[PDB]
Amino acid sequence: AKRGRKKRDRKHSKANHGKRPNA
Amino acid sequence: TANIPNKLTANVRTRTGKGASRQARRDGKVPAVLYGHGTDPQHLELNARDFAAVLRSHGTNAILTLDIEGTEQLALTKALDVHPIRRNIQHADLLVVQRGEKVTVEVTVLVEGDATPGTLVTQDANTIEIEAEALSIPEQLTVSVEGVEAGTQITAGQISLPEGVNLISDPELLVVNVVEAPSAEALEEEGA
Amino acid sequence: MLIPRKVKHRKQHHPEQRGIASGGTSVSFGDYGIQALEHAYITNRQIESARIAINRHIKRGGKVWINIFPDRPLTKKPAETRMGSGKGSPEWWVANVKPGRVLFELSYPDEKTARDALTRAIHKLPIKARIVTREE
Amino acid sequence: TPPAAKLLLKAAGVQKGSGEPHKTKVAKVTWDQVREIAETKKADLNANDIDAAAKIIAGTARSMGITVE
Amino acid sequence: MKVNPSVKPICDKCRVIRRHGRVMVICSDPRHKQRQG
RNA sequence: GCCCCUAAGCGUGUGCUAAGUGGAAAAGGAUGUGCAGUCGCGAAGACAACCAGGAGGUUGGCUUAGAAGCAGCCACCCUU
Ligand SMILES: [Mg+2]
Ligand SMILES: [Mg+2]
Ligand SMILES: [Mg+2]
Ligand SMILES: [Mg+2]
Ligand SMILES: [Mg+2]
Ligand SMILES: [Mg+2]
Ligand SMILES: [Mg+2]
Ligand SMILES: [Mg+2]
Ligand SMILES: [Mg+2]
Ligand SMILES: [Zn+2]
Repeated sequence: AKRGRKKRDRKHSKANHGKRPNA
Repeated sequence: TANIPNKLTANVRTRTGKGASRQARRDGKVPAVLYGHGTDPQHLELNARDFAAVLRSHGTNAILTLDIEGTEQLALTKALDVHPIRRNIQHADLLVVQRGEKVTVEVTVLVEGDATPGTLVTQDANTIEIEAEALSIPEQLTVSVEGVEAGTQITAGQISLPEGVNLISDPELLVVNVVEAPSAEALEEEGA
Repeated sequence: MLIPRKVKHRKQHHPEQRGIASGGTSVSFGDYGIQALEHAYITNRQIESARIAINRHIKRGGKVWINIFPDRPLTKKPAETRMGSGKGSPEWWVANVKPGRVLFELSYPDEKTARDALTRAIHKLPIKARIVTREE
Repeated sequence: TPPAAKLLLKAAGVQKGSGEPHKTKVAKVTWDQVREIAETKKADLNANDIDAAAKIIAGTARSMGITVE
Repeated sequence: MKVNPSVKPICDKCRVIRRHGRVMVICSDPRHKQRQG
């Protein structure tokens, strides 16, 4: 489902620098 | 047969190592070493376009006259590092040669001719090892299969060499094997 | 299907899909070949599929070499099993394919039919691949 | 004028030709017999000389697997 | 009309065109008429 | 981060994108457009269009009910 995908993709923001807790 | 040297501008490298080399390739230059019987390795950059064009025109074993700080040096392309994916030349080994010097070189064997109609020609050696003069290196040796029937086995000893050219590879090497064309039944068994 | 006659170790760690192929990066038997551009485990079933596609297209009068042999076992646990209780039994045989590796080679008199045949094979493979020649 | 292939058949003495033109040689036909076919086909050929007309007939012999010598 | 991700000219009279942002094959043979989608 | 919500640039110079792409996705399909590089043909008239010729042995052998350039298999010659 889209929830997982959207949550992980937000790590690719400028502020996260490509990483985020729980992927 | 006599080949004329192809002129390439070359400059001595200021810096060596992977950082310098990667920058040179990014600016369109190929790093090279020049080494010789004179035992005096020089570190050079060549223009990538010009060097590639020479190799396209005259093959892997082209004879070059290098212009190093205004001094002309005769050199032969000894070896090329080609990236498996990008197909770009990463590096060149150049051997200094004086005219009339014997050099051992590997040349490309081309196959020409219409085999008998039920025949498939299989080439087992891309290359043969040859002794020749620096300027007499043939850019390609051609073997003709125009008539041979199934079962024939052209060997390295059976290939025409120009005058001056000597065979260093042993004569028993198969260059061309001619076989009767596989049936559909044999294609289905092969590799099953 | 290509299977090894025997293996010393029937349960193996997965082959590592890292690095560019250092060996088998040129066409050595035929005049045309398929060169991998991506990492994959190519199974024996994919190899069979691809080889038969090439055979059907050329019909006869050509030779196909398979430069890759699937001798690496991959295991599988029985279906609907919880985690644990030992490693699964071997199920698939794969070749560890790296970019630059030449997978198939073909000799054929006609270039147009040869290229089409190799294209038919590429559509059977899990990876992206290009046709390469013996020439520079 | 009769078919050149059938003239080759009657000149070679065989009732059916090869199913594999190259892999077989049903029979052999002298250039003299080929020239006679050329002369009797002269009303039906583009050629100027009988030599060229015979070469035309020899092309038919090739396509049906008859040796010409 | 064929509607498929892949659209290919099926015969030498098939012409590939782009129309309203879709790749299409138009042909005189109405079987070969196809649209990307 | 700097159009307004919302502190600070509807900043300056040179380009690219027409998809609201930017502001999710594969194998694969594709005369989208830009930049760079190999190679072909062309003022001895090329590429497109239009006028005319495109043929004779011959329905090339084999297979078949049949197979005449155009199920299939082998060969793919010669002449004006
Ligand atoms: Mg899912
Ligand atoms: Mg190795
Ligand atoms: Mg404000
Ligand atoms: Mg800004
Ligand atoms: Mg403004
Ligand atoms: Mg602005
Ligand atoms: Mg602007
Ligand atoms: Mg969007
Ligand atoms: Mg996408
Ligand atoms: Zn059509």
